[PDB]
Amino acid sequence: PPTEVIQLDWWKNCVLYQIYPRSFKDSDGDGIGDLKGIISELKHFVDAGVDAIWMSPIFESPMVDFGYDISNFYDIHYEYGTMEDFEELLDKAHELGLKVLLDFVPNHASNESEYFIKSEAREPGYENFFIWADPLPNPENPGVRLPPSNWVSQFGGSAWEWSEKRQQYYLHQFAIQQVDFDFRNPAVKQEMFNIMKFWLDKGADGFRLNALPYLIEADPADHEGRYPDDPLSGLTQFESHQLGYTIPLYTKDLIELYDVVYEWREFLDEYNKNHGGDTRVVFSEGYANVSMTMLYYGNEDGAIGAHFPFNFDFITDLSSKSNARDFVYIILRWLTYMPYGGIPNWVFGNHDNNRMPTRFRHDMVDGLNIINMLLPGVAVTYQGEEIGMRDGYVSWEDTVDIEACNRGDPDTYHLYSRDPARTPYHWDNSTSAGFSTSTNTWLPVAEDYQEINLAKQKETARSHFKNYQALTKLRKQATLSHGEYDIRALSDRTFYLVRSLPTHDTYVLLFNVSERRDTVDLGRVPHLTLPATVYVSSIHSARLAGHEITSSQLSLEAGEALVLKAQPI
Amino acid sequence: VIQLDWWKNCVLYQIYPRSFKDSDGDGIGDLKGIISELKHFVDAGVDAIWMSPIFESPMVDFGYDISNFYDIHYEYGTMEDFEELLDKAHELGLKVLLDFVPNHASNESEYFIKSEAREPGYENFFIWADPLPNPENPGVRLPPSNWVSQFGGSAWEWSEKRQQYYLHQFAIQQVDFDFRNPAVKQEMFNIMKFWLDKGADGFRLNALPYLIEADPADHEGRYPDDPLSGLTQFESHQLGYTIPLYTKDLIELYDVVYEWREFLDEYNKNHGGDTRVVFSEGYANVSMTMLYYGNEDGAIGAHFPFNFDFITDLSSKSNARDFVYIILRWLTYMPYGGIPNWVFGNHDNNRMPTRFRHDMVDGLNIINMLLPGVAVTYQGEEIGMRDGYVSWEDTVDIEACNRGDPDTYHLYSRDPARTPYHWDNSTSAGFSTSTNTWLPVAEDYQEINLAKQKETARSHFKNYQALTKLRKQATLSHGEYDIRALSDRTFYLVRSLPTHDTYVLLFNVSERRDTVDLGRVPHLTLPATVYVSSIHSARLAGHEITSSQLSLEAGEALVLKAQPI
Ligand SMILES: OC[C@H]1O[C@@](CO)(O[C@H]2O[C@H](CO)[C@@H](O)[C@H](O)[C@H]2O)[C@@H](O)[C@@H]1O
Ligand SMILES: OC[C@H]1O[C@@](CO)(O[C@H]2O[C@H](CO)[C@@H](O)[C@H](O)[C@H]2O)[C@@H](O)[C@@H]1O
Ligand SMILES: [Ca+2]
Ligand SMILES: [Ca+2]
Ligand SMILES: [Mg+2]
Ligand SMILES: [Mg+2]
Ligand SMILES: [Mg+2]
Ligand SMILES: [Mg+2]
Repeated sequence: PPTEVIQLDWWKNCVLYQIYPRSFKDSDGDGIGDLKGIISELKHFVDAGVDAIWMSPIFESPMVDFGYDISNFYDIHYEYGTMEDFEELLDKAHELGLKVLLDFVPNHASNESEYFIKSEAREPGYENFFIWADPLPNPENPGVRLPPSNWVSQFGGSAWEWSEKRQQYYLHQFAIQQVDFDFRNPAVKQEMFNIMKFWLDKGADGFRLNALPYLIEADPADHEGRYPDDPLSGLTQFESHQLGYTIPLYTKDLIELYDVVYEWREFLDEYNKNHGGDTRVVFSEGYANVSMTMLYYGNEDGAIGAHFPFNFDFITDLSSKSNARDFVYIILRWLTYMPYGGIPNWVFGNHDNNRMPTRFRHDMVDGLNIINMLLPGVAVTYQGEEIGMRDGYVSWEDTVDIEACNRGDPDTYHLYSRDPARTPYHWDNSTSAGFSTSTNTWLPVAEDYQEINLAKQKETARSHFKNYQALTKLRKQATLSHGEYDIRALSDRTFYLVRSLPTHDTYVLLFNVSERRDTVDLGRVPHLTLPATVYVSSIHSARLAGHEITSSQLSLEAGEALVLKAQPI
Repeated sequence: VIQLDWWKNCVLYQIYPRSFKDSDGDGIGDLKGIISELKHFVDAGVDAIWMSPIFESPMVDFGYDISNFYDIHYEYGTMEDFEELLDKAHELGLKVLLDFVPNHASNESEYFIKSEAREPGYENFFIWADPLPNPENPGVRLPPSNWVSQFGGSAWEWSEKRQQYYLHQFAIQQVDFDFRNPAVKQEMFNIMKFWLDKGADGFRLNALPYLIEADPADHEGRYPDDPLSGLTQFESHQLGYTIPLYTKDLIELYDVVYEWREFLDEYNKNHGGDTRVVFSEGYANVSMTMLYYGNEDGAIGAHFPFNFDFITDLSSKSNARDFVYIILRWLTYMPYGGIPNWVFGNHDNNRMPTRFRHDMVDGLNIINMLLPGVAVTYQGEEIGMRDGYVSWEDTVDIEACNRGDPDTYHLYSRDPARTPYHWDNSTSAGFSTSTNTWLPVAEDYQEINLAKQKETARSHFKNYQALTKLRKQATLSHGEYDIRALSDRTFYLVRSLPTHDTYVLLFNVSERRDTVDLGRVPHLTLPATVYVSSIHSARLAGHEITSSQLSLEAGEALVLKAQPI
């Protein structure tokens, strides 16, 4: 008979959906998505088979970086709604069985925060809240003010801004208006516990931890009392105001940042012990090399950090230039490097990167969602991947991403702009794809909404959405929660992923990631006994769900993906 | 289990002839030298040897600059010595491969002299191109393109006699054949046929990424500039200044290799006996490297391209997860049916124990022998030879002479990995009766020599013998593999095969002690017996491992023999 299995803790195999609240659902016609919008479509997550939602920032913000510049970490941004709307969202989401995670932005605060206003004024308790530094002594040319170091902002220009009021530079690794906290300040670290405790006390199930690689910079005590220059990249194409001019040796991935993360986890473990109910969790966001990335989980010496760091490998290391061997070899990187008992996770997109079908190909949407849902651990979905949304066209004139406005111009803005991945969600074929009742939206609705929208995918017989639902349904099967995984390339074109578990059904992904047809021998696929049944097929496959596979020779079209259901091992 | 063709699980040993054995006290290794020590391969459990170049050569690049592709270099001996070498090697059961250098000929070859003098049917044997006019001094002729030699400076050298530039991707004295000339491609089959007729069991194919460069026909009759790297540490004469877009890894090169395999398959069909093979040498990204095996349109190339990952991607800086991740690369990218191979060193790179650590020699030789497929050994790895010190004054490597100076030569020189083989503690470590060796003998030959290792109870060489012997087992020739990191410090590699003994490598690649749970290792039941251990291990061959908790010291490697799955 099929063996009994114990249910995993929710966070070990959740489908996690990232909401970009500004682009999800406008409830009031201002062209701006809001909490009442999210509340009205919470049923969408149940329908989709999502377990957990994480929202991009909803806290009081001047919106310079659309929420990542927070002026009050304890209240809701007025365009999105009120604290009461937030409490209603949690209550309704929890009533539906969903978990809700918030975007925690610990690195930096708005220059409109009381933190920064108090700090610029050298108020007791706040004077050393941020990184304040003197001009670099300029004995040659003493009438010329030099910044503390050559450090470059992620958004272009110096990371140092002169304060006329304080007569000192402050550090901003992001926008001039995003001021870096001093994470060597015990008062700063205590304020971070206070912010997390507040939202946990409201009933948040956890947090996405933003931009952790930038937390800590070089102590001038270690550099003869100056901020040390970052080494030069030596790349001819970058001048001193351009991101790439430096290698961030003193400004990114400092070992001390991880001690802050392990302190957060210690705080969270204590909170969970003292509140019970379902485990509250932290997922860390940082782009770094595999070694620095795995230190977020914990270290050799027994430190425990984030429940997991996000795996951005499907954003940074795979694309439409990748073959089946590339896919397998990148999937193996997380599984080879992850610490013993670490929980794997998979991310195909977010609000900072081109949409999944734009980075890959429109014909690859189903295969990519299948990989996400069938790999062991946690599937992460970015708003619109469940319906195969493409980047929207955004003109220079409609561009509002500070990164593009700062680093770019009319000819180069598209190199930097994150706006094409933030265009409003495609609910239906109504005005503005049902995002808003208005033709005025904060970013232009993508031109293809008549072809790519949720309502159409629910009506039509075969759709990206229906495939999404069938895969999130399959994750409730013991073979996907508890089963072994085997992954290998059959050719440069096609790989398999097999989930198997004695006495339970076997499930096999076959994915042709290439631009050409491929014929493979299913005899090489471990645990695949024929005949087998198509469980899911890409929307243009020759095979419909229910199709029986009887021959060992299988021809796949470019982009074609199948999930087969086979008799138990 | 069906017996494999010899090349599919051979131990292949690269001999550097100039540094192997001097039989005639001139400080220069020779064929009589190799003949005198053929029994060493049988003693070591080597199946096949491949020799670096032994053909007539001005020695500017110590034999990769060939003046006559059809006769032996006088310092190494005669055609008669070579025929005796094949004879005695075949008598001892050994296969013998030759270093084939198709990319280029010595400027002192008849091919070049004839080509340069424009002799009919040789005009287009090499790449000849016109100068460009000069912006900033009209009198100073500019080369056809910005292309950079692998040995530094322009890849274009002006011929006073021909009034044209010729292409050299290597030394000025190494002249790149035109592989779009069907007479050049015929001459290659003529050379391979000659040596195969002599009884060679195949070839190592030199420098294949550089075979073909952009046709000026495709660029409005000019040689297109390679793109600039835009790295400020490289000036216009230094390797790195360019990205070799038009000078390396051109898709056309692979068609030449598939033509060579077609020719060799025909040769093997018409002559029978044991399969004659080609193994290709090319440093390239993994995807371009896999095209040497063949392509998905059904082309068949080299029996294998060399896997250089333990040279290029792993070092003393690597942890156990890096070891596993890099070993997975070949096995993930290799075409179905392909034979995996593992290279730890060669005459172009720092020796295995210098690139890693002296306390990792046994573990690295275990990896080589226990992974599926072909173990490749470079002269000296069987006794753990370290790089020898070679002063600027003693440096003879044209790469170091051309790219380097007294302060920098050590960044470029391949001479430290070419110092004479350490046979014993006699004069010049038994390489020569002469104290004058073409390169200085490493200072540590009294501590590291084959005679010392044959007579001590535990040694690198005795470990090497124990591992080559293990490869006879079905578990290694035909078994599955499982590889995973237990920590940042320790990994395992398990070979298993139903009803045959299980063999487990545990390797601490770190500088610190590590305790691992052996219950995490698949297919491993305890008690298990130590088959091989690092010479510094507390555990001896025969020792029983009984606890599931195992402390491995820095660099410690155990091979366990455990019950069959
Ligand atoms: O291009 C965005 C830049 O910042 C990162 C850092 O991890 O993204 C996060 O943090 C920024 C500042 O708070 C936000 O602008 C961004 O939206 C957020 O996810 C990376 O994506 C990248 O390096
Ligand atoms: O540093 C040597 C340089 O050339 C390579 C090319 O594969 O090595 C082979 O070809 C050279 C020219 O014939 C020889 O000098 C060398 O000995 C030979 O093995 C690489 O090692 C490297 O790119
Ligand atoms: Ca910071
Ligand atoms: Ca060439
Ligand atoms: Mg609104
Ligand atoms: Mg970007
Ligand atoms: Mg001699
Ligand atoms: Mg070199």
